[PDB]
Amino acid sequence: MESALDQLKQFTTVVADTGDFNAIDEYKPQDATTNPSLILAAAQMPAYQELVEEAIAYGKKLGGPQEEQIKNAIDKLFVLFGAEILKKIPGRVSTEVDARLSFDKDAMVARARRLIELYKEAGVGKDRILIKLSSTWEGIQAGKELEEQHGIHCNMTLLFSFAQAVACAEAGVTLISPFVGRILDWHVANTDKKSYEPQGDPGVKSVTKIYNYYKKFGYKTIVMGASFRNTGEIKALAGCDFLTISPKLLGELLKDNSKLAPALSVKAAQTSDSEKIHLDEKAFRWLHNEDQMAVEKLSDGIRKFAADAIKLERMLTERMF
Amino acid sequence: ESALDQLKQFTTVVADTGDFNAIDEYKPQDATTNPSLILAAAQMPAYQELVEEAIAYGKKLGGPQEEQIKNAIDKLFVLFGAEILKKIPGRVSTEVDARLSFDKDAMVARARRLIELYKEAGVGKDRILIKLSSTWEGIQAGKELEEQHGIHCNMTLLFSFAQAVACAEAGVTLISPFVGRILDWHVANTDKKSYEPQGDPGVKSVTKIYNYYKKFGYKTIVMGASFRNTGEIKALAGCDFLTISPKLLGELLKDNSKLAPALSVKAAQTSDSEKIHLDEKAFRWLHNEDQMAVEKLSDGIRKFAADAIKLERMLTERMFS
Ligand SMILES: O=S([O-])[O-]
Ligand SMILES: O=S([O-])[O-]
Repeated sequence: MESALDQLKQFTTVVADTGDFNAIDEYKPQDATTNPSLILAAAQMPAYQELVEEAIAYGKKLGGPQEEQIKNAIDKLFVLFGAEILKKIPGRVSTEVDARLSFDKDAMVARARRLIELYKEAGVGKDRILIKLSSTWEGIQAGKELEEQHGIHCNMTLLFSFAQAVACAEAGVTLISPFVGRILDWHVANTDKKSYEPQGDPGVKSVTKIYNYYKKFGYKTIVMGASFRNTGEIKALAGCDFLTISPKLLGELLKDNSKLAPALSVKAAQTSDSEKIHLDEKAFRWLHNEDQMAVEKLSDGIRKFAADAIKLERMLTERMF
Repeated sequence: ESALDQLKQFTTVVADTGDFNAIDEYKPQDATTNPSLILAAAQMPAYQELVEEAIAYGKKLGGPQEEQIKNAIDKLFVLFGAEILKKIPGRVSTEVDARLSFDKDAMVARARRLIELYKEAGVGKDRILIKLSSTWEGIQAGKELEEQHGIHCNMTLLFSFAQAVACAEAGVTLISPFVGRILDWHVANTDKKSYEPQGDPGVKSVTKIYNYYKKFGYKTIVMGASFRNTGEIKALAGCDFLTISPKLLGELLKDNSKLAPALSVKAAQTSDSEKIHLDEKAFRWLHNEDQMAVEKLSDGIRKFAADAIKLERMLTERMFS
């Protein structure tokens, strides 16, 4: 008698969505993911103050104006959590670039390369890292550049529209994190339907559509559903390549013993009604704009993560100067 | 003396409509049309002669249906524009298909085609303002049209300060910052459902833009557009131009309350702000910081595209079996 979590692993690679690395091992995941918000929350926990202190000391030691010291400390902090996480898992860890760079391709490429150098400085090879980038047109092209010119593997996040998914596939990025929960959020707030059956959940439908397109046309980019509101959405996506889940929902799955069966499959994808398209910049911007939810959620997701960066740098600034 | 006549002493009045048979009633200087107003006008019995002419025009040019329908809709836009000019002493704004909002080159070309059609109808480009969505691409399209072809543009769907700055640096002839749709967003997204004139978020937006423009000496004409009540309009007295619907113009004519200008070049000199420059990436970032603007620009584009599609359908149904 296996838990829903153990069954899910038979059809999908499980990933833990958190910076709270002490809570990861209980769920024995393959990979783990962090983001500006998760790092901010973890950096505020007593259990991880030594990391914050080490980040602060690193920035101070290198010296320079506040801007320089803060950049060194916050990037070092992101890397320290990443390194501790890698010690708890056999796979990769995702680390996100400051969201304030989302519309600056060259800055994201540089920041991504910088994070990789810091990991190396910490004794971690790039093969165990996934750099997360906002899926704006600039972010996707940054990903294509990182992959093709530097062998730096990326995780394209805040992916809501089909246009973003297509752009990422064409970019040849290592992995994508199409959101589920925030899509449900939008529909509940912007439509008369406040509740859905698992397979009818708009976020579930989005990942399903993206998964089928990718598998049908043979794109190698890994599909990892992300952001969940309930276990129903997660179960409805079993069969998906990867799924990153919060410790809370992972706990629910570990306690649940009902039977699970995959809803997604490569074979079912090959017979789907997907139609291959190609998007240059202007085609992408138009198609993305046709998806109101995606426009608003990508935009808000960027503002929120930037706010988490600002808040984290403030917390550091008040302890460094 | 009516509020309308008082307003004219501080601001140049513009009529927002395609219903030219009565567009000289409030003696406006300029006139503005958009995909929605043309669609509405084209369905009016009084203007069927123009529609039939547009239809006959597209057919004579030949080519596939898609080409005849395009030449017909463009001919129609120009036909209305030409009729409006016979009734007013100023300019008339004609908008480019919103479906081209992210295609700089296509907007430039379509604008040149419209100017060519006007020339055929015996209208010089001096009587014309080509309306373009204020996306980065639309703004650069306006810049190219002004500098390379001497074609004057009216940048519309302008919601954020970032768009305003971008238009100013592009040196476009005129901008149409919105007021009413900004109120709409705040009413729907905040707890405050009513605002006194100077507190109206749409009024504040145009005020910020006007003061910035006049303070730093930009020549771009500021024309407040989109109004929900006369309170917003009066609160912007002093603005270079104001385009108002025939309905609200009637209300101003019937209103006999005393009006005082709220905006002036002199006062703008002491307004609080620093001059900034925006390259593409800086623009995209600053624009994204304005949630209301991101959402309204995006939706405004979808809405006008929907109007173009509905107008094309109406024509195809009358041009082909
Ligand atoms: O990413 S949170 O919205 O699930
Ligand atoms: O443009 S209409 O929403 O005032």
